[PDB]
Amino acid sequence: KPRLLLFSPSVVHLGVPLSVGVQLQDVPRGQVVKGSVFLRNPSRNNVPCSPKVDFTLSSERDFALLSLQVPLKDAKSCGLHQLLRGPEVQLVAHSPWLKDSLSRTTNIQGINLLFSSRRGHLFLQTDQPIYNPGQRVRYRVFALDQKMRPSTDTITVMVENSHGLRVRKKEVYMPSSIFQDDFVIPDISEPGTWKISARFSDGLESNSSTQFEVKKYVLPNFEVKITPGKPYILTVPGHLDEMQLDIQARYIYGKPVQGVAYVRFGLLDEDGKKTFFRGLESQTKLVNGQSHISLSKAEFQDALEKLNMGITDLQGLRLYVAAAIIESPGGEMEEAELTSWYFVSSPFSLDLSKTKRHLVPGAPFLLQALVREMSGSPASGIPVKVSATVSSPGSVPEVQDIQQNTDGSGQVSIPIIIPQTISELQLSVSAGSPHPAIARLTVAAPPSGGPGFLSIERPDSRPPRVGDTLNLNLRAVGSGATFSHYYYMILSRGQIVFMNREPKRTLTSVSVFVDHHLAPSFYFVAFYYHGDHPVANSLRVDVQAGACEGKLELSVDGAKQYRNGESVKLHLETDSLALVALGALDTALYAAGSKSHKPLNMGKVFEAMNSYDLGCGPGGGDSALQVFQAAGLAFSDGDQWTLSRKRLSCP
Amino acid sequence: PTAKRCCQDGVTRLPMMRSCEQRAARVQQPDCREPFLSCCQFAESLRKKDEDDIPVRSFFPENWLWRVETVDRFQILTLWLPDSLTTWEIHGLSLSKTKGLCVATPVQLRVFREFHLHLRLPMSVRRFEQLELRPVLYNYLDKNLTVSVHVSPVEGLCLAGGGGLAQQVLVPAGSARPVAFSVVPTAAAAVSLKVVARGSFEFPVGDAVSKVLQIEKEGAIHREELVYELNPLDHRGRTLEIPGNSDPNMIPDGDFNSYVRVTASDPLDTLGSEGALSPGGVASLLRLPRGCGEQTMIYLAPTLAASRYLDKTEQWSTLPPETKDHAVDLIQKGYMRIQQFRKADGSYAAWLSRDSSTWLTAFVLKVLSLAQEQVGGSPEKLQETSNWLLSQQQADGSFQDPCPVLDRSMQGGLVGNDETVALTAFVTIALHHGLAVFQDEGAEPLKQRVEASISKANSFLGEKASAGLLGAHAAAITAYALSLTKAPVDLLGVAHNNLMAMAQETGDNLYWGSVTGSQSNAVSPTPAPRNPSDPMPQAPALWIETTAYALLHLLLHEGKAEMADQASAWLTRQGSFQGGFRSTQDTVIALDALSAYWIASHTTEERGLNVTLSSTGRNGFKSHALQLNNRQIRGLEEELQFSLGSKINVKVGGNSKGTLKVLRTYNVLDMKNTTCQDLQIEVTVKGHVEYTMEANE
Amino acid sequence: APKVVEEQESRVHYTVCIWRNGKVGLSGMAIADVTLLSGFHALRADLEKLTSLSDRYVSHFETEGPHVLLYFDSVPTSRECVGFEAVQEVPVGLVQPASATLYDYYNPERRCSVFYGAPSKSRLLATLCSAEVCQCAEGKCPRQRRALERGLQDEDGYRMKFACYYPRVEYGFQVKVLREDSRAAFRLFETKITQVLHFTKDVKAAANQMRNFLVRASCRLRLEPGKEYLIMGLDGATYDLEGHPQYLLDSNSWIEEMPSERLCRSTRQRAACAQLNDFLQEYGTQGCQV
Ligand SMILES: *[C@@H]1O[C@H](CO)[C@@H](O[C@@H]2O[C@H](CO)[C@@H](O[C@@H]3O[C@H](CO[C@H]4O[C@H](CO)[C@@H](O)[C@H](O)[C@@H]4O)[C@@H](O)[C@H](O[C@H]4O[C@H](CO)[C@@H](O)[C@H](O)[C@@H]4O)[C@@H]3O)[C@H](O)[C@H]2NC(C)=O)[C@H](O)[C@H]1NC(C)=O
Ligand SMILES: *[C@@H]1O[C@H](CO)[C@@H](O[C@@H]2O[C@H](CO)[C@@H](O[C@@H]3O[C@H](CO[C@H]4O[C@H](CO)[C@@H](O)[C@H](O)[C@@H]4O)[C@@H](O)[C@H](O[C@H]4O[C@H](CO)[C@@H](O)[C@H](O)[C@@H]4O)[C@@H]3O)[C@H](O)[C@H]2NC(C)=O)[C@H](O)[C@H]1NC(C)=O
Ligand SMILES: *[C@@H]1O[C@H](CO)[C@@H](O[C@@H]2O[C@H](CO)[C@@H](O[C@@H]3O[C@H](CO)[C@@H](O)[C@H](O)[C@@H]3O)[C@H](O)[C@H]2NC(C)=O)[C@H](O)[C@H]1NC(C)=O
Ligand SMILES: *[C@@H]1O[C@H](CO)[C@@H](O[C@@H]2O[C@H](CO)[C@@H](O)[C@H](O)[C@H]2NC(C)=O)[C@H](O)[C@H]1NC(C)=O
Ligand SMILES: *[C@H]1O[C@H](CO)[C@H](O)[C@H](O)[C@H]1NC(C)=O
Repeated sequence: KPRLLLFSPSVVHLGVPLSVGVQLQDVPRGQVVKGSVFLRNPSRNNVPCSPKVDFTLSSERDFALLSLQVPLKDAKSCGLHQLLRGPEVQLVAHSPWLKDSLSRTTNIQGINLLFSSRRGHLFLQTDQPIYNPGQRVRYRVFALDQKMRPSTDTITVMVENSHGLRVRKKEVYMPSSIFQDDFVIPDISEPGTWKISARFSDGLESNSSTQFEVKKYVLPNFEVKITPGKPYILTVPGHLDEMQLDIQARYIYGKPVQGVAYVRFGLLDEDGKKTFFRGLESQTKLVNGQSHISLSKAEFQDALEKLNMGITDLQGLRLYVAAAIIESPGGEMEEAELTSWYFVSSPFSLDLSKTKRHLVPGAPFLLQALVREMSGSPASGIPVKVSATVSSPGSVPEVQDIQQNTDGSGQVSIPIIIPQTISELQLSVSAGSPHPAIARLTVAAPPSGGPGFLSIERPDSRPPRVGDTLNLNLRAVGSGATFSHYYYMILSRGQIVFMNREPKRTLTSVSVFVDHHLAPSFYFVAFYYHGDHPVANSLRVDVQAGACEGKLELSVDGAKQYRNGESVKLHLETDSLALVALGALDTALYAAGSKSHKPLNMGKVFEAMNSYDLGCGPGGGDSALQVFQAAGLAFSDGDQWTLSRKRLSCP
Repeated sequence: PTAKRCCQDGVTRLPMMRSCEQRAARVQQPDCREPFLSCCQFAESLRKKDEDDIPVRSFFPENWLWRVETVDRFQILTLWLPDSLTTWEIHGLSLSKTKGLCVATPVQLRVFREFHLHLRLPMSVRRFEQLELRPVLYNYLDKNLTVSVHVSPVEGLCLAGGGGLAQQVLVPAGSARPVAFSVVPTAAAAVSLKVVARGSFEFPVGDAVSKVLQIEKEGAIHREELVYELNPLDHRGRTLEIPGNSDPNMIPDGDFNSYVRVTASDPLDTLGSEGALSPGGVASLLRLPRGCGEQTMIYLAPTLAASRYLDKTEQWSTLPPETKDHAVDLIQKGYMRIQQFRKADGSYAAWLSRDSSTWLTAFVLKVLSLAQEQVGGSPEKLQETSNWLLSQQQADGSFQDPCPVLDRSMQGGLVGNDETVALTAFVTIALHHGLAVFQDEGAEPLKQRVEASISKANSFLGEKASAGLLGAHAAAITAYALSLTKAPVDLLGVAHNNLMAMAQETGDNLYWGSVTGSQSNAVSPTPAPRNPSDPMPQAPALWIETTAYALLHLLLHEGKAEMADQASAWLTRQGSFQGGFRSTQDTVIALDALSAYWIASHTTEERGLNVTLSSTGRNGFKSHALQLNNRQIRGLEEELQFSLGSKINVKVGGNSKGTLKVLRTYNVLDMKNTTCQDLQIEVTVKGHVEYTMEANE
Repeated sequence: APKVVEEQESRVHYTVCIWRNGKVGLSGMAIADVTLLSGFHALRADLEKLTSLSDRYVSHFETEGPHVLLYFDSVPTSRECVGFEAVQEVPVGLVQPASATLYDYYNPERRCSVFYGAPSKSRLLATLCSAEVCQCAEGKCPRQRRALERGLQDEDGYRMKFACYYPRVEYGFQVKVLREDSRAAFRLFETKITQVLHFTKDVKAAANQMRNFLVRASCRLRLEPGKEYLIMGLDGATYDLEGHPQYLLDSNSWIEEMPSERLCRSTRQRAACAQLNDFLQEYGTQGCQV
């Protein structure tokens, strides 16, 4: 049956063009249809909330990807906007052809889309992350649009203090797309976390924020550092004997501290909740400003009985060391604390987030694992063994045993061959030869009915870099037969980037050039129609490359000194004219490990521009409507609908 | 609970020697005193011979090169680093119109110099005190270093051998040693001490440290300032002679300067770029510290009072364009400074986490309501503030304050009636300004309640004003409050004529203050013997506050006329030398009063003043001829200095009235006997070990 | 085994007490402005315990330069004391007194200002110097010499040479000392003029009048009470309580004890005592080369 397919992202962003896709299906060879697509309000009477763009599809020119701009004045004109958050808007495609030819109920067909006023990217940073009352705090705000280019729109910036009182408001033009300001933290201020927020003036919902902590002036005579021998303690009953630590203390000007250091041991839990041994404490005279401490198993057992073995076991806890050191000459005591000493099942840990939860009978299934060591880095080079048990009805339950070494970003992608008749896949993964980092998963089979399956085949399992070309194989699977073309489209961030049509071959291959429009991750969605039922599948491709679109490299060159100080040259190298914002920070504040207030890095901005990703899960599922809304699309053909998203966050 | 903090405070040491019984007398809270006392008693005798957060280091040097650079293909920056204590992380991010944003990977930079010199100076030294400098030599190498160290010569300091003497110091490997240089300052100035270290033959290594040492004159500083009335329309005041200083406690060594400043443009001097809208504001002009909550209003209300004058008289053009930026910068600073004091229910406390004050809550409501003129759009928080203020109104119609910020009346017996009326009239003024915050169509119950609260309070003020036992201060606020809120005319009239019946007048001046009965035995019924050749006697802060309220009341009651002219003339000649008045409260109210008068009495015509000053000082005979006018902003720019001990002779002409004031500042050897009458203070230093031995028994 | 020892960073303890002499109920906020002794700085750790503990004494404090400011909610009517600790980073010696002032904040007319100094018999009052810098610091001090004391370079007419040649003198008296009493960083002597020789600014000077002479606390000089001195120098700029000029002893001032009849009649000084009287008569009547 001839029909019109309407595609669009799940949510609408005000001030951001919505890329809507139209596709004409099953029409006679000489047929030509023209129409118009626009947004309209269902909350009031159906007034258009946007301009209307026209389209024309032939049977041999059957698809078009259209940019629908949604401005503020028309959203205000259709009575939609302001304080109330998360309304729903209709995107309708209009043509006489639905009534004139198909004899449907009305001309229009459409889908309900969630409406958000958030737009653009706003980054903001302070000249220091921690302050004392009386200090001057300088901050700057960067403004960019959806396509990650500097924006000239005006912004509204506000500061709120420890108790949430709006204390400074400033609204500025942005001719340079960067804003700089300064203020002085009052000398009588209470200690606590202040917050700076900034949003586009007409955005309302587009706010981003950074925060800093002001607290009392503390500058000690000497710094104290606690360093465990292993930053983790294995909780395996066969090996609990690691715990040992080094103590170190030295002046700001370098002189080692001679005194007596007292370390007291305990246990820490979720969200703090201190508890410690009242009968165990170890003291040592410092030598070379250092000391080396160990904890015996018998002392640990005696302390565990003193605490009556707590709740159950130590797996969820972390070893807690509080250090008090008092210098012998001065007689002044200084304090330190170590709060990162977790009891671990294994130093390595498995993550199976990128593994799809849906099988395709007769097509391979990719187990994709991430192994990260402690809390510091992804583990590169560690073997990962996979045991996959196929459950097939009334037949042999075959098992597949295969291992692979992590490389690059610490990832392993292992193909598992799925037979044409399956009930489920029982999966168990083991990482690391000496210690057992384990994970398990069970993937259920799709129903025996349905219109068929589509396999989007990934031959090169390695994560692409920006500049690589990824090859994807499309093959209809199993029951399906007698169809013409494959239809596919690319989704990156919040919009459809590209949409195309592929004629079938014995092996149908599609090549995607991974440029900077697809960073940091994109979805490949493909589908074909079996009569009046769509068959669809998808996969998410995480681009594993932190490289900039441009480039900024810092390098300190030759130096020279006449002894009032020392001079050195700093080189700023980049590609194309750019505004380079600089800043120099003392490493001492981050060396201790206090707070997660890292400065802006390339991983965070990639995470920030990926906040507009509407997809949920790593790949589509059993039904085509599930596949499309898992990818992040709204879809309607006049016969099947996709329900509007009730929350911007994933379920 | 708070009992944990009270027990922790009980075991914490105190600098003073305090046993637990007298120490627990200060807490004044029963559910805190019981754990505080028991934990103190535990620590007092039974104990012989952290719990929450940890003390992570919080002071870090400011972010140098916090800047943006326009970078093309590449750019080269030269950095200068004195010997770095810690490693720097140099960060950077790029924003380009063509290729988007890029965050650069950081580069580490440290200067770990082999030989490092560390000089430390005292904050300030008085001349002919002796000090032994101990610059510390740091050797970070794995070997010994023998360096030749010397302190550079400089005049005014007694260096050893004039500064050419050098000492050979062996600094061991990986350690530090000081080298002692004794020096005696003989002249009071800011001198630059430069310590130089150079390796003698062994290694060509060196370092140098230069720091400025402040040498001050002996004794303690003393300050006296006096105001002279310049009027050529009166032929008696066309010439006057200013006598020199002859204080018997003055320090002998060193000549001192008497500073004078003359003006014929008092409003621009007071509220212009040289005065209230200086980049430091009136806060910089006042001598007082400004830590407390009330003092923060000196950033806003004088700045607002200056803005209203310049806005409504239309002469922002006569001030530099930096002035408008100064005003909004001061208002933002003051608004941020006070909002830390706001409590959850909308009240304001004198100090952080202290009890609420009805007076301060009213004061903040009054000023921040005026602040909506150019920093508006915040009605909710001011509506909360006034709604809390309504809850402090008693059945009498008056308001109660459990912890008042400002006590001022000295009329015994009636002091409680004065303070209750003064507080009530002050809250009424604040509530009246609160009406202008919300011109909203809705939220009228608050508008109706504050209108009803003002009417009940005005009836209370009317009874006490008609009874006529009030002091001068209470009647001053009451007369303004009744005129401001447009109280019944019968109440308005009795308060006005009761206020005027307490006025004191002399020459061209009208003022209020301390008029319980007949205050002098030689005066005529209304004037007094004072002529322009005599100085204007400086009045206490109470008199300036009362006269400012009376002047504000006169502007609402009549507008211009002689009574406002004579009252404002006295106020403009009570201001301190460098701007502002006695303290914060009298300054803010007087600047509001003078601003309202200056807007009403402004004229576009130009009147001038010619002043010729002359004196014979240490620099000989000097004379200055200045012609001034009403349109000429002036101030600190043209201070004129003469020798303190020599008299100044001035002659004045023109067609306008002006003001001359003189500043005498000098150090003293004794504190005379005109102080330590009402209040007392004694300060002693006992030595650390001697006090430790007295405490440890 | 025994050691002679002097420590770096000497430390002292402060005690500040305030009270209201009046019986009136008026209190109000007041500020104690204590100017520290030279080189010292107050410990912020001890100051915070005064304000931030449950047994609060001081309401708030500010350390600004050598000043320690203490905010008080009210001034008690009974003597109430607050103390803290202060240390000296860079050793300053010969420390001279400093001042402190307690004043009503909103009525600064009400105030009490006092001088306070280092504790006697402590290293703060003592010197610390090499011989050269202490000799350099004494160069400005007055010319203290004994009765009829003559130096190597005195040229047998030295008193007349001092008065009329170099450095030339502007006043000249012969006085008897009554007492000395201390001032802040100074010492002043109450003297009675036995005989007037020459004057310039002090026009109404005459014999048997009182007059005050001041010398710095650092200097060697002190005029002993109950003795007679011939002192002559340059006019100053200060006056005493009753309006008479005060005089400053520096390197341009001549200071000589007057000899007794026993010293004059002794064979050693019979000629020197005659030369002094001959100078006294010529300078007292004729003046400088008339
Ligand atoms: C870099 O700077 C450092 C610090 O100044 C120098 O360190 C010194 O090194 C010497 C050795 O080179 C040490 O010498 C030892 O001195 C002890 C104390 O002696 C004192 O009294 C004698 C006179 O009686 C003085 O000459 C001396 O300077 C001290 O003031 C002696 O007791 C030692 O002798 C004992 O041990 C030796 C071991 O070999 C035996 O043979 C002897 O018989 C005897 O039992 C010894 O002589 C000296 O102590 C170090 N100084 C300090 C403060 O500890 C480095 O020398 C210098 N680098 C260079 C290259 O010079
Ligand atoms: C507490 O502190 C106060 C202020 O510092 C001190 O007060 C001073 O006291 C002395 C001694 O009584 C005063 O000196 C006397 O002043 C009288 C008033 O003179 C006024 O008028 C003349 C011009 O005619 C001005 O120069 C002067 O400053 C005053 O304004 C004179 O009448 C006195 O003179 C008599 O004695 C002298 C003695 O030499 C005779 O020659 C005269 O002919 C006449 O008989 C005398 O000069 C001084 O004026 C007071 N200061 C002030 C500012 O007034 C207190 O002394 C002090 N308390 C204690 C206990 O010391
Ligand atoms: C952009 O601004 C909005 C608000 O304008 C932020 O949404 C707020 O997020 C917080 C945290 O999840 C929500 O929790 C509540 O916050 C309030 C303070 O706003 C606090 O008092 C509560 O205890 C609770 O923690 C808050 O409800 C929510 N605001 C609304 C209206 O729902 C948003 O987080 C900002 N964007 C970013 C990136 O931070
Ligand atoms: C004193 O100030 C007045 C202005 O207030 C000056 O007035 C001028 O005086 C001269 C004669 O000295 C006249 O020719 C001018 O016409 C006057 N100006 C005006 C505008 O009328 C006066 O010059 C000043 N005195 C001196 C000595 O300069
Ligand atoms: C003059 O002073 C007397 C003081 O009793 C009166 O207050 C009188 O009212 C004053 N004159 C004027 C016009 O107020």
